[PDB]
Amino acid sequence: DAMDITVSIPPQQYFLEKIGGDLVRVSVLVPGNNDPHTYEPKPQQLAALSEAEAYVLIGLGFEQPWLEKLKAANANMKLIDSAQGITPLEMEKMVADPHIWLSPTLVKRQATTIAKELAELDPDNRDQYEANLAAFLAELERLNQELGQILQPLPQRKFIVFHPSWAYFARDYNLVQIPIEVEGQEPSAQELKQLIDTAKENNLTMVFGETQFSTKSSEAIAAEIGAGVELLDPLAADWSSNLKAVAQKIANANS
Ligand SMILES: [Zn+2]
Repeated sequence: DAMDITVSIPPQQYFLEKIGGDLVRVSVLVPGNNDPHTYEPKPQQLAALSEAEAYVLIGLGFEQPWLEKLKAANANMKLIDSAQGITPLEMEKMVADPHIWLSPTLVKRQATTIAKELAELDPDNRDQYEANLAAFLAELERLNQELGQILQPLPQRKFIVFHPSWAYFARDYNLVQIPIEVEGQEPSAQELKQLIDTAKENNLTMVFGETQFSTKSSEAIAAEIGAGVELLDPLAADWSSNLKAVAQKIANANS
């Protein structure tokens, strides 16, 4: 009975569960502990794709590397581009920043696009997808207000992270994300120092790393500038509670 849908990353399963509930059965391509930017789908996964009725793309080029392989594995599945209508930020002007799933504001748009496409695929349950969408959009506004309350009073708006997956989140809440990685690469020995000074000159209290990437340089920086080390997980499946934990971590660090 349920529609088989595959999504790219764990957070999307959260969005799909909220929008589809029991009407969909979700599979996920990228493991929560892998760097999605260098992930290559496994043969057993491409085979399983033949069962899929639809595939939900983050879009903005996020899936560019696997796109041809997904289409060849299943030519009948609908590709849902969840980034439709969204104006992206650029990562050094080469391309769009694809981390739109960490902005509650932009997720409202992704959710609307997804529900609209699912209702086209499964017209008989259109009313349920619409009601489920409405429930999820209201939850998103409430989450947005909650995150804004946690972050608006910070005098320190800057935070250092290893991998820059938080540019949209940061724009939403007026934070400044200072990344350690450069062009998907570990910092130079010089850059590391420069980054260390930057961090010293701003009195930063904590350095964040991400589970999917080595925290080696975040740890070295923290040891050198007198800070602690915390993990932020941009791929957490428990999306809403993870975002609140992220905001609290940032608030605790600038406090
Ligand atoms: Zn990323």
